[PDB]
This record gives sequence, structure tokens and C-alpha cells, in this order.
Amino acid sequence: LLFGYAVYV
Amino acid sequence: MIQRTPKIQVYSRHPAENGKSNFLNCYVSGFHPSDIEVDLLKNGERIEKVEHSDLSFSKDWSFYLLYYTEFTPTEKDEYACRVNHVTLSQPKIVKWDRDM
Amino acid sequence: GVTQTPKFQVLKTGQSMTLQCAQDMNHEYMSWYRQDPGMGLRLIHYSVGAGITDQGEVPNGYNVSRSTTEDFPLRLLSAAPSQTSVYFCASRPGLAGGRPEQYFGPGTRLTVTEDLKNVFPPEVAVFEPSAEEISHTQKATLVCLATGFYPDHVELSWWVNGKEVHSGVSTDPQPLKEQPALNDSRYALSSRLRVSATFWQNPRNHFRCQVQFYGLSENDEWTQDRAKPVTQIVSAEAWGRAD
Amino acid sequence: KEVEQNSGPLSVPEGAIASLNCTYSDRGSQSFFWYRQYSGKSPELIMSIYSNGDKEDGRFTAQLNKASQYVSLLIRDSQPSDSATYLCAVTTDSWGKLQFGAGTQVVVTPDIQNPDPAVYQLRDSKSSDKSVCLFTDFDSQTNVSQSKDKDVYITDKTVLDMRSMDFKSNSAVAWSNKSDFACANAFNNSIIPEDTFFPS
Amino acid sequence: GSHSMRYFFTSVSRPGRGEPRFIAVGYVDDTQFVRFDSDAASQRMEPRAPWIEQEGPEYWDGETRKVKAHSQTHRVDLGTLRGYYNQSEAGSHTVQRMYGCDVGSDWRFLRGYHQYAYDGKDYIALKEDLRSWTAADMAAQTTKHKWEAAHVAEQLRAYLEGTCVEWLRRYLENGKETLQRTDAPKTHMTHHAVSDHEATLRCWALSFYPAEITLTWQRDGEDQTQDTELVETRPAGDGTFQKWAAVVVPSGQEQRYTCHVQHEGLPKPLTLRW
Repeated sequence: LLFGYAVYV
Repeated sequence: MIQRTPKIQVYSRHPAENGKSNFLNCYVSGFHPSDIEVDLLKNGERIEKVEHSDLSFSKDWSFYLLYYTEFTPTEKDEYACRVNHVTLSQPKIVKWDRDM
Repeated sequence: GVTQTPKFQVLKTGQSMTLQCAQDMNHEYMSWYRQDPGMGLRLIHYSVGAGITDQGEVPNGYNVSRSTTEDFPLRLLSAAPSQTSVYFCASRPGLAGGRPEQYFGPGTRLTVTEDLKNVFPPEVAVFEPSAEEISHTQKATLVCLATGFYPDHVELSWWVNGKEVHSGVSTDPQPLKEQPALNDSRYALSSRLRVSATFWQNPRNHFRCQVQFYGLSENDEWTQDRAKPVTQIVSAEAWGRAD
Repeated sequence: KEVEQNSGPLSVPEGAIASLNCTYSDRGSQSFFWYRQYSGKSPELIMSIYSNGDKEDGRFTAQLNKASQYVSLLIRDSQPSDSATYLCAVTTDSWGKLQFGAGTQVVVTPDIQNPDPAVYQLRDSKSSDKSVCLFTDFDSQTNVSQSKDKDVYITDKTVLDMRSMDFKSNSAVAWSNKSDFACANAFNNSIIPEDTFFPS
Repeated sequence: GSHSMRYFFTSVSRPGRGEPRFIAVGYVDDTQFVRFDSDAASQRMEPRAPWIEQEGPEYWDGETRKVKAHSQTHRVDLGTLRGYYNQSEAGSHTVQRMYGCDVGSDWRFLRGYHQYAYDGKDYIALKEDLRSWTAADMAAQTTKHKWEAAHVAEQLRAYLEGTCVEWLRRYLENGKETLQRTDAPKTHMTHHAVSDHEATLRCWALSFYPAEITLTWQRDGEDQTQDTELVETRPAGDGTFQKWAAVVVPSGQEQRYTCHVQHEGLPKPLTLRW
């Protein structure tokens, strides 16, 4: 199950 | 930036026995950047029905890919792998070796 | 946080209304909801980022755009009696932040009639505390009453001696229907202000029940033998009797 | 829908514990929230839970059981100010849609030491042709039943807090525009105690 | 009986050639189960193992949603990074991300990680404590501050310690037959004469799983990693791996050389003599 809170660098 | 030369290994899935169907593999690893061209050869000719795995990488961020084709080896037929990467001043051709 | 305007709005089947919504949290994910007693919250339109807009659960009748990331205006081209409800705006960080919490706006209450001739302001009236209660409890309960106002858009408040009170006050949570069997029914609102006999028996005390009503704009032309139902502040009063 | 909550008013006395349950269907859910919404106002976020377990904050305690896909909210030392309808919300990711529950309404009744039920008749308003009946000082277990004679309007009981005199009282008003309306029959339909001081 | 689930993400800018490439692959130990390829046609997250196909549309719908989200962020990252380093639009660049979690024989959380690389070298990575960031340079520091303010770690820690392990176990069980398996190597030796004064000994390990393995050459005690040749553990293509090691041994002493094979599919480390 993929992570759900990727954020821009 | 980083540039790694691909390590090329050409082998078969199972011990080669002439006349008995098998799978020919070309495993390119430890390279970077991602762009890489891999072709499987039979008597110096491109093999079309060749499948490849999904790009991925190791701890050091280097990529690895697997190329394979179904084939039935013989005593004469020559199989080799052909890889091309910016780190290679010219496409590299690695022949298949049975005993090894 | 999330700010949205207007707070209240009256519209005639066919008018164009645009609900404004803004956010200053550098969020990329904004949404519009409409809340109704039988379904609760229902998504209308949402946008995960500037230039990207998609329909929700009930997108019909509503238009939406997102030129910037700070705003997210919800538009109604031709108002319909069904679009009568409470619209809440909301935002989430999206791919800009790790905090997954969604925040709502203050909300705007909108009502659409088939003929503005249904917009009536309230008739406020204060009712002095009974002598019976005065002696039995030594406390005085004044009951206000806003009635006949149509769009149930009102804010009632008490003002003893010139200053608003929050003490012995307790106004109903929601208006009441005088014609439960209508669609253009006026409402009535009740409220209580209780104080000690002594403070109510001081002749110098002035009590006022203020009812803010939101209706038409001084612009809307109005042709009727009565007074134009503009947004007004209707009030009532009573003084601290001697008895 | 996808999120289910206790459908109905959960009435609890002042100081008691209010317990709220919630259930979701998407096993992929990763974010769970609890929203508080006072009548006529917007939903206010009061609790977030990202890992299953217990999260305590003030008098609120949120539990998370991903295995059973269950979420709760425990409101300790209840205050009448906690009277609101609570929305359970859950999501999967930063781009996923927030899924809310119907919301469970919570009523925190106030302690009434000496229930002194009565029906006084306020009056005098040269502007209004109406007489008002005030039913006050009754117990929190005395629900004010709706009216019958359509021409009679009756409100719901509300709780007034005399902050200074440390006193709270329930009440409901009834009014009409008839010379036939009397406070005696006003709250007839409702179930009022036989301690109704009916002054006249 | 340790295990792990890992996700790898590749992003490659295509100067003068439209949107960047995006590849997402998911693994459980050395067995891949999902993947997303911008070049593919489904344009959705796809299964790559039988045990994952049994999931419902809810699973794939949200997996595709989340993966696209990653894509969007990587698509924007390429530009951002190109800016931080003030690089030209003439060259191609690569971004890679990797996160996952390790569990022990009891399957209880063990370790969590989330690395981010740019052009083949670390840029930023979460620390073992899952609460702090490690910037690889001054530019990376900007991402670090940015991420601390966005409480990104707080979110990854929740994921890595819970959800990640929660689903890893789900997979480990659903793929019981496949993943909890442990194939033993089919070892042997081959002699190769190159000269009259030398020969080559090749220790072979085949059809083994997991890939974790260690082959050693020894002179009845003496270590010989100096004259040995080990090739990277290679995949066979049927779920198993291969690997071999050799040493140039002068004719004669060859009978004193012994190979050592260490794999969890073997009770006691094998020793092959010639």
C-alpha cells in the first residue's frame, strides 16, 4: 500500500 | 553528476541442453543514468520477442534490468547480448558461454 | 484560515450568484460542500491545484474555476429553488503539506424563491416577565419573538442598558415554520433573557431585543404597496417596571 | 455510506462521559478525523489520528483500530457547551476525498437541583396581538412535545445559564394569535409533571 | 524469518521531449508485486504477482490515485531541483525515491526508511529515528526546512511504523505459498583448465530464494577473497536467483580448496570439496 502524503522538494 | 558503467551478464535460466527449450538472459546492473539499450542476439541478429523487467535500483541508486527470450540452444547457434549506455564509447557485445 | 462570503443571500429562480472562497495557508486542495438535513455534507466541486477542477457528488447547476491557488469561487448561473442550502468551503494542503487535515470556511446560507414577494422582514416584540414568576423565583424571564420573517436569515441579540448581553440569554437554535405546509413559508424565532427581579425592578434599566435581518439590496427595484424588504435591524423594548 | 456513525441524539448529563463510534469501509484509509459542528456553524476539526491507538487531548480521547476499521471519540467531564453534532471523517491520501459520517448529535443536559416546573403567562406588547406562555424550571427528562392546534407555535427546550447566580434552567415557550389560547391548554400535549405552578 | 516491503520510484527529465518518465515498482522481499509506468498503456497501478490480483477495485483505484500523486510531485521536483542548482534545460536529470519497512521473524515493526536521491547521489533521507532529516548539501537544506515546516516526517513515521507493516503482513500471508517460501541452492563445482600450471574452480549456487546468500572460498581455514571472483546475485526469471564464485588455483592445491555456501534454506553451511 502506497504512502499517502508525498510533498514537493 | 553520477555515471556508472553497466555490468553485463548473459546466461540461461536453466542448464543448457541442446534441443531442450530454455530462457536466455541478459542482466544489466550497476548503471546510471537510466537510459540503456539492450538487445539479445542470435548469430548477430536482433531477437524481437524479448521481454524486460521494470526498471529498479539498488542501495547505491544504481539501476538493474533483466532482458530475456525463450530459446532452444544448439551446438552452433551463437547468442550474445548487446548493451549501449553513455558510459560505453561504443555498444558492448557479450557472448553467451555455456560451461560458465 | 478559510474565509468565504457572503454570509447570507436571497435569490430569485434565475439569478446569478457567486460564492467567494479564499485561503491563505498555501494549500493546493480546495473543495465546496453543501449541507442539508437529510444527507449531511455533499461534495459539489473540488480542485487539487490551480487550473485543475473536477466534479463531485452533486455538481449539477454549479460552475467552478481555479485560476489561482488562493481562491476557489463557486458559481451559480441560473439559481434554482433546489440550490437552497448551506455552502461550506474547504481546503487541504494537497502535495504542499504533510498535515492531512481539511479546514472548513464559516459558511454561507443561501435561499432561492420563485418570487421575491416572499421576502418579509421580522416583527420583533418583547414580552415582560410575569409577576407570578417574579415572586415565586425572584427571577425575571423576558421572552423576545421574531416572527413572519421569510428567509430564515437572522441574528438576534439582547442589549441591556446599551450593551449586548451573553448572560441569561438563550435564543432558539433554528427558526420555526408558521406554515410547515409551504415552500414560501415565513418563520418565527424565540429567545429568553432572564435576570433577577431586583435588576428588572430598577426603573433605569432598558432592555432591547435586536434582530438583524438579511434581505434585499437598496438597488433591487421593488414595486409593492409595502416597504422594500431590505436588510434591516428590527428591534423591540421594555423597561424595568417599578412593581 | 462509506462511513457509519450512531444515527440519533446521544443525550448525556453534565459531567458524564459521551462515547462516539465510527466505522469505515476502505481498508486503505490512513487519516481519521473528528469534527465538531455547533448548530448553524461550520464543522470544526477537534481530533486527528494517523496511527491506530489512543490519542488523548484535553477531555477528548480518540481511539483507532485499523484491524476492525473502527474509530471512537470519548468526551470526558461533559459540559453543556459540548452540545453539538459530531462528524467522523476519514481519508486515504492527500488527494483522496474526505469521507464524512452522517454525524452523531450530542446533547449535554444540565443538572437541575430543584426542578420547579411552571407555566407563567408573560404579556403586554402593544405591537403584537399575541400572548406568550413560558414553561420553565423543569427537569431535563421532561421533553417538550410539539403542538396540536396548528395556530399554536411551540419551541424546543433550551438551556439558559445564569453565569452569575450559578444557576441553569430549561424552558420552552408557546404563543398564539387567538382569544381562545390559554396557557392552561398550551403545553397540553406534552408530558409535564404534576408540580406545574399555574398562577392566574 | 525477517521480511520487508519496499517501493522504488524513478523520475527522468526529457529535455525538449515532453513530460518526464515515471516508474514505480513495489516489492516484498525480492518479489515484485506492483508497478506503474508512465510509458505503459493502462496508466494505472498494475499487479505483478498472482497474490495481489485478488485485491478489490478500491485497492487499485486508490493505488493508482496515490501513485499519480507521487508522479505529480516528482514532475514538479525535477523543475525545482533544476532551479536550486541553476542547471540548464539542455540536460537530462534523474530523481529516485525509496521508502519501505522491515519486520522481524515475529513480523513486528523493525525499521523504517525513506531516501531521496538526485542524479545518482543522496539529496535527503529520513533518519532512523523517523523524526529528523539529513541534508546532503546547502540546496538539500532548503528541502529540509521546507519539509520540517510541512510535518512530513510525522506522516512518514505513522506510515512506516504502522500501515506499511500492517499491509506487509497482509501480503506475506496472502502470498503465503510464494513469499514465505525459502528455496535452497542447488550447489556444485566445475573445473576449468586454462594453463598447464593453473586451473579455475567455480562454486555454483542456483535456484535459491531469497537472494540473500554468501559464497566463500577457503584453504581449510585461509580466506581467499583476494583471488576470488563473485558475480552479482543474478535473477533466473522464475523467481529464483543464481550466483557463483571462482579462484585461479595452481594445479595441485586445488584439492585443498573448499567452497562455503551460506543460505537460510540450508540447515548448516555447505562445504564443497574437489
